[PDB]
Amino acid sequence: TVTYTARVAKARFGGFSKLLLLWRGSIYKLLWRELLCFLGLFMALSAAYRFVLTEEQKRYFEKLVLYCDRYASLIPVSFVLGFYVTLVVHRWWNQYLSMPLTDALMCVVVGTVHGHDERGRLYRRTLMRYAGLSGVLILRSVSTAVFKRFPTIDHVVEAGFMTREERKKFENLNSSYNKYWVPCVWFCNLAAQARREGRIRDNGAFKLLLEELNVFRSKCGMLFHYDWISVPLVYTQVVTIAVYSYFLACLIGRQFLDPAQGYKDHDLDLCVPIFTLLQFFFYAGWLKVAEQLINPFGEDDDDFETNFLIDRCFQVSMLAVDEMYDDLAMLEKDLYWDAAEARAPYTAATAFLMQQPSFQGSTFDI
Amino acid sequence: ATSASSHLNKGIKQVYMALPQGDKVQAMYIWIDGTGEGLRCKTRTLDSEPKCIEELPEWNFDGSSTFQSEGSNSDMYLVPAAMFRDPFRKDPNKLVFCEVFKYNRKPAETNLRHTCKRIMDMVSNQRPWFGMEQEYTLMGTDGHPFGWPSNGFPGPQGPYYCGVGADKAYGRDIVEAHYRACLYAGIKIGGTNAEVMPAQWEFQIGPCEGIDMGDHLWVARFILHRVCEDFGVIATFDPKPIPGNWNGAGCHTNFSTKAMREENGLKYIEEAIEKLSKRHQYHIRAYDPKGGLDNARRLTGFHETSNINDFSAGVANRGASIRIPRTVGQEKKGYFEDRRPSANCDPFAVTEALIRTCLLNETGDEPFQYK
Ligand SMILES: [Ca+2]
Ligand SMILES: [Cl-]
Ligand SMILES: [Mn+2]
Ligand SMILES: [Mn+2]
Repeated sequence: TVTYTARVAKARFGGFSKLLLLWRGSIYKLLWRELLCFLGLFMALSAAYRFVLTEEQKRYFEKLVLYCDRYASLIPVSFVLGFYVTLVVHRWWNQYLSMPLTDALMCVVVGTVHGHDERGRLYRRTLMRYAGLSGVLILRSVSTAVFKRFPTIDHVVEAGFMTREERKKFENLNSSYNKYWVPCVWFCNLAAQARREGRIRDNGAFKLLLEELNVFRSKCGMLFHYDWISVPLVYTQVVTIAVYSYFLACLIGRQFLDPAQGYKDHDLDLCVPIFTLLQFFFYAGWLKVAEQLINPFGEDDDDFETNFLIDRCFQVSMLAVDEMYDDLAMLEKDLYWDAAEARAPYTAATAFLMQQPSFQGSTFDI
Repeated sequence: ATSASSHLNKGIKQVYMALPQGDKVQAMYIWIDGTGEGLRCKTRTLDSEPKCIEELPEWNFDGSSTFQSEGSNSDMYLVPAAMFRDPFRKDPNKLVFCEVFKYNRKPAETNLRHTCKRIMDMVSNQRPWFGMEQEYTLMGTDGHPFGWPSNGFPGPQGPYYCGVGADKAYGRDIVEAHYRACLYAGIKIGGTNAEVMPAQWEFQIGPCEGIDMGDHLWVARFILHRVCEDFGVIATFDPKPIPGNWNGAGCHTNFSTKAMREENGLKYIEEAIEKLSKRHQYHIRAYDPKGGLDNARRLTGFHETSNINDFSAGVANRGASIRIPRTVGQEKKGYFEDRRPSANCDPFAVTEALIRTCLLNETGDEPFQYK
């Protein structure tokens, strides 16, 4: 992922303009090869027209240039691009929201699975490790970077996510389908065992744990669904054909004709179609947005950082359920115990922007 | 008079039993001692709930303390045979009924299940079904029946059979607790009634297939003893607890095969009974833990019993050795009831004798070897 929200915190004079100077995850890094290809074909065709072609053939070539320029439609391709890219962006954001995150699970576990002893600590750590393991399994199924990090289940075992005995139980299961759901079933069994053993004190807490487990598992299933069910291939081919047809039309129809013929709208030759190159940037980059977001778990610069999320979730969940279990500072009175109003101070840098009348409603200025 | 243990505050025990026990599981190992009629038990802690009987470890005990061995090699071995849920400790704790083996892994003298299982496996295709009506008498710790006047007798028999009211049924609390405890444990208990003798009761076990009859009845007996121990009274299976015009306790055994249950199965019922007609003495010896002396006090032919010395069979004959139920006669199929076995009989001995005589066509005064 390429984060630039710090740069665009305000609508400045040169806000979006300086974003064109970035390289990592930029339009240039995605297009420059197609840009050089389009420029190469355009320059080769222009050179052939200027030198190689006969005078007789040049009249036919320029008539074909006029014909190809008449059918260069830039408006209709904008519709198919807008709709297709909007669908791809919707899928991309929903895919990000489906990342297996264990924050809800860690909060429930640390608040419901009890015991300062070795067994309670084993319960909490193993409950969160099961969710981490199912996250790792689904992500290595869907993400190329995680797969290269965990090429085999042996890599998962050496990483500490799954144990030797859990590995034997995992491989002995007779199923031809992806087994990312297995640690979730293990989580359900372990939660039921903890409730039976009294580690979970109340019936509500067990229900809350299974509700939060099914939310986590549904996110894993949703990542599998997005991975399996692509954007329909026919629609992707339609947008690609529209864009490539328009650019093939622009390659010939926008060729610089000899001004000596005096054809209208073609009485100039700048030997570089800079406005056609700007249109190429526009439409080719608009397609490149979808081409980068269509599978957001690849190795694009703007693709999701799945390995970082795995590491963060594992470390934070272990910290929260093990070192932070029932480890609280003693209850004491805050700065505003005796104060009628509870208001924090402002720094010298924020006071002169703040201290303004508080909004009470639209109807109170009558 | 109830025992000193029954006078300890039950409230207190409950408070301890309400504690969550955690990850450890209790297994109570139950076995038959050297009298062939007494049950012994002890408990071990397991790391986890066993999923089946196969997960339970073998255990051991001192046979010299159970009338089962003497001298140096008195260590005996317990091999789990049937598992049940523990009604005294609740899930996930278990009752483990075990076979007993000597130090050299030979079956113990009161281990009748070892041979009984082999016989049942031989006739497995015929699918023998059993049912036993276990009669028992509740007694105070003084050896007098529960509820009876001190050193005296209640009114004559007549109102007590299936009776209700404080003057008709004695110790129904024990009967209700036992019935529930058996249902919770997974015992195939079919019903209960108050018997003709006051403080005498009965529970039905079955239908059970093959070796399951002995396991279910023995564990049902154990639960009754353990339930009676809680109330501070004694359950006796003595075939004649009180001399005179007071009913004996029997264990009436119902028997049927796949052939007898099928349409026109009465012909196979009659064939089995005429085979039983020729082996009355062999069955009387097997139907009692001490060779038929206890059942001599019960089988007098007077109180709805038959004569121990004479065999008789008939349809709807309460006084016969073997009874064909009236409905079974009408439907021409079903089961027949052997009314000979004593209340303190070993079900492994009873079921094995019925299969040997009726299904394996065994004859003579000794059981066949290897068949
Ligand atoms: Ca991508
Ligand atoms: Cl014990
Ligand atoms: Mn009866
Ligand atoms: Mn009967």
